[PDB]
Amino acid sequence: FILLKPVFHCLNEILDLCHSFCSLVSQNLGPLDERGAAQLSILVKGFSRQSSLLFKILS
Amino acid sequence: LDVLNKKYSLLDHMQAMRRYLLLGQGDFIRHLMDLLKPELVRPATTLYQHNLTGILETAV
Amino acid sequence: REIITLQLGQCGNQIGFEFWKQLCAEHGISPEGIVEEFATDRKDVFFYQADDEHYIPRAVLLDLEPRVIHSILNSPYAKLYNPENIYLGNNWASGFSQGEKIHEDIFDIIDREADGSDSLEGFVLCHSIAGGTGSGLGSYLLERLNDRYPKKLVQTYSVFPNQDEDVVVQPYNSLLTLKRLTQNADCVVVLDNTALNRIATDRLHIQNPSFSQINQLVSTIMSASTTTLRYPGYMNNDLIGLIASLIPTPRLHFLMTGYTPLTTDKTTVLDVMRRLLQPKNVMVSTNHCYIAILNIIQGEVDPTQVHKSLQRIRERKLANFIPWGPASIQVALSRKSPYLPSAHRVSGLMMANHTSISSLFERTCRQYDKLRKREAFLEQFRKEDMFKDNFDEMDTSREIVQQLIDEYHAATRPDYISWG
Amino acid sequence: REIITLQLGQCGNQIGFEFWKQLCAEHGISPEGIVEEFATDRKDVFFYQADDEHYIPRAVLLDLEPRVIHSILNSPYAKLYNPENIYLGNNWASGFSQGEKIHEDIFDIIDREADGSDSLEGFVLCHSIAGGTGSGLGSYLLERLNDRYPKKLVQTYSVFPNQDEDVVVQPYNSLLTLKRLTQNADCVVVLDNTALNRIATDRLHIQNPSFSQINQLVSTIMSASTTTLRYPGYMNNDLIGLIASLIPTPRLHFLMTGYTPLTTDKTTVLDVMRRLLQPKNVMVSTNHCYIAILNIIQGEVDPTQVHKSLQRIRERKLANFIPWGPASIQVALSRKSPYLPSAHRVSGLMMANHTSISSLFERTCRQYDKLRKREAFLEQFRKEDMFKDNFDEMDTSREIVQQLIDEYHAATRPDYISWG
Repeated sequence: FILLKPVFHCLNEILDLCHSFCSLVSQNLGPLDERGAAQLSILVKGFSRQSSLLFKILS
Repeated sequence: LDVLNKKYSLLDHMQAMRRYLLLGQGDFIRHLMDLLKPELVRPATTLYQHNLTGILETAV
Repeated sequence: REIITLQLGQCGNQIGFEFWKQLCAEHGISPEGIVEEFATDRKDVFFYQADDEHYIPRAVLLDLEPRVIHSILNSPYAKLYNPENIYLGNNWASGFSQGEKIHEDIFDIIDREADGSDSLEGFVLCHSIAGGTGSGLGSYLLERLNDRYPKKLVQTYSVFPNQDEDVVVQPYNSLLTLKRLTQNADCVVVLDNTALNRIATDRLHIQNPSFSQINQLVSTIMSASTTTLRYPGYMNNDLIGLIASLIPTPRLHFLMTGYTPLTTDKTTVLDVMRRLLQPKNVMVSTNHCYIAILNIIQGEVDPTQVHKSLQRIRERKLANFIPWGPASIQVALSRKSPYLPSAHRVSGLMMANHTSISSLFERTCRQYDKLRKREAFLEQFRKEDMFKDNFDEMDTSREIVQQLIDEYHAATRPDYISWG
Repeated sequence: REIITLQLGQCGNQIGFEFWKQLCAEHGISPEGIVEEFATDRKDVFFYQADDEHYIPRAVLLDLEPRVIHSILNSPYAKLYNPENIYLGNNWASGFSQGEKIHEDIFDIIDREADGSDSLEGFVLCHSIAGGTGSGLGSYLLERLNDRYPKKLVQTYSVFPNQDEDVVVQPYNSLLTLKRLTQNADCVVVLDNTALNRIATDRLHIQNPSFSQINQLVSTIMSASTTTLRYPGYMNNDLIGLIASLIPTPRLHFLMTGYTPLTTDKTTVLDVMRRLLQPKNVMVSTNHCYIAILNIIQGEVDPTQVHKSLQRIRERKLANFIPWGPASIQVALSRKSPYLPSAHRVSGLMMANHTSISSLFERTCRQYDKLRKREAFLEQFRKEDMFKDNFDEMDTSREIVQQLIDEYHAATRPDYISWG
């Protein structure tokens, strides 16, 4: 799916979301809020949003 | 006729359009319908081809 | 799906071994168990199938006081079978208590094989009615398996003892086994000793190796009756769809058999069917009428001629029953067996529900009542005392078969909407 | 990267020497250490690599009261290994204090080899649970290495003692070692004595050289479990990526093993996988269900057939867990080993997180509690007094394994969002 498709952009978006997620959890180390909750909430919503996109073609 | 019945199996298609489409096989299709009961009895808006293609592979 | 075979009693283990050798010869295997490279065949219903080219037959080798079973055990076929279920008087209560004490360990063996199996449709019993050591024990284990699996079917292939009476305890044993056969069993294939005896004395003039030829005849029957199950069928290739039509009510579930080649020591379906309605083709010997009739034909056949055939049987009116309800003679077809030469390439079988067997029941009902009036034939030992001190199970048995005779007679009448 | 092997205890040093000889035979070397000119191979992960054609195996030879280790020492392979880490009762506290006094000099030896090494991923312990002289000492040194390197992983290969109980102090020793195994160790490969014993008595009728054959079996397992690390892998060729999926929570980190050839005294991936889900392939003997399952296959294979295979396992539903969460059975592949002939060219292994081991834990939880009620089985000597005067470490151990059993039971339930 390296061929130009909507799925190809979608996987690129998956990767950028994951990369920002790694970037966030790096400095947090152990669970204690450093005001990380806002960005974390955006990310956990984004995962659900993109998870819905694989349900677009479910046949 | 000769190259068609050997190179594309024109006869085997006729063997399998009564056996399979028309339940002339009998066993395999009942076994299919037997696996297909709990899925099909559900309202079909919550079912999709990915489970059927999964249980089809599977008897066959 | 798959069906587990259970064998018990002396005659039952004999015909089971005969049936297994019959199917080893019928299918592409050698007597080592090793699958043969010489081959419509399925061996997955009665033989535990591995990759391993030794398809172990699903037969539970259970018996009481084994004597023929040892001679079965040392055989040039005994490399094909070894499922490890082998275990070590002629009264009903004695055999009943003897099966009663060991039922848990043999049921653990049953549970082992049921755990190894994935699917199950029925348990088929090799059995002899009032066989002495087999009976009592066989009825108790029947009660155990009927109790323990309520979602499953039970079938028996059992011969009814008929020597035209002398066993003084045979009406008691066969009577108690029959009560368990109606209320703890739901599919009964009934056969008579004397009809097969008369057919054997018709074809030959032997009396001594009679059990051998009877084994062969009944083995042909159990192969034919199961052929549509073992060979790839699409119309009642399940037991339940087969005996659905013949059982209109769960008290009346009894079958007699037919078979066209009888005494050989056009061939059209019209002719074999007109043959099969004759009572000399029936293996069980005031008009008593059928309730429902099913038949199977195995051969190399047309379908317009079966239409003319069953039309001919219709206009012949050579099957004159009048039960109460709109049933049929049911024509069904199975594959004729390849891989072995067989005579009578067109061969038919019938299973029906017939009220004539009530007369046979009434024979025992007479005989036991006479012996109950005399009371010297129960033999009255400690096994009989510990089984039932009052022998009120005899009275419960008697009233059960009494209700069965009433159900027979009401079923023959055009009113079976009328209950007692 | 590279992983340093540590070996301790009598059984542990035995299987370590067996593993090293297994890899000398597996790779292109001679028993002098001299590299062979006869050769997918890497020898850089477990052997200190020089130019010098003597690749010194990275094994720390530490032990308490050595007796088998001397017989290991004089060997026709002892020219291949000499890393100079050799050092000279059967209770937990005695061995614990004995390791406690000498921990600094042996840790200086560890620091020497860690200084010589450039990269490090883990420390793998050859260990025996409640092995007497090995236990106590092994738990203390485990605590030291776990304290001293917090950025590194710790794995153990240890056998759980199961002789179906008679050692009166074995629940205490194995219990205390288990508490250190959960809270000072993070990767535990669990194996049972009795399952390997039953497999060995299945293939042969021996009882005396049992440790030899058990050594061979477990050696095959530790080679297979590390093959994707030693042979050039690209999918979890690190330990952490391997056991990431099987550890959902850092309290539940326990693995049982599987292996398809068991008793030998199509071959498709469908068939070896359907084999491997059977509990007779598992080396550890109310339904307890898996949390997550990983498997590796080594052979000469397709990829459409593994798609059909794991699809078949799916439609079979022969792995019926229901933990709480959307995990998988994880199929992974490693290189089948060249340079030596091996039977079963298609060979599979599985590591999963299973709650059945809680039952085994509860056995000890029963046994120790009974002995704690009797109090004649702690043996109560000066080592036990100086280790803990109140024996409140026993209570801390008990409440830790108690919380572990609660974590097991909550993990099996569809609610593990519900904490205690």
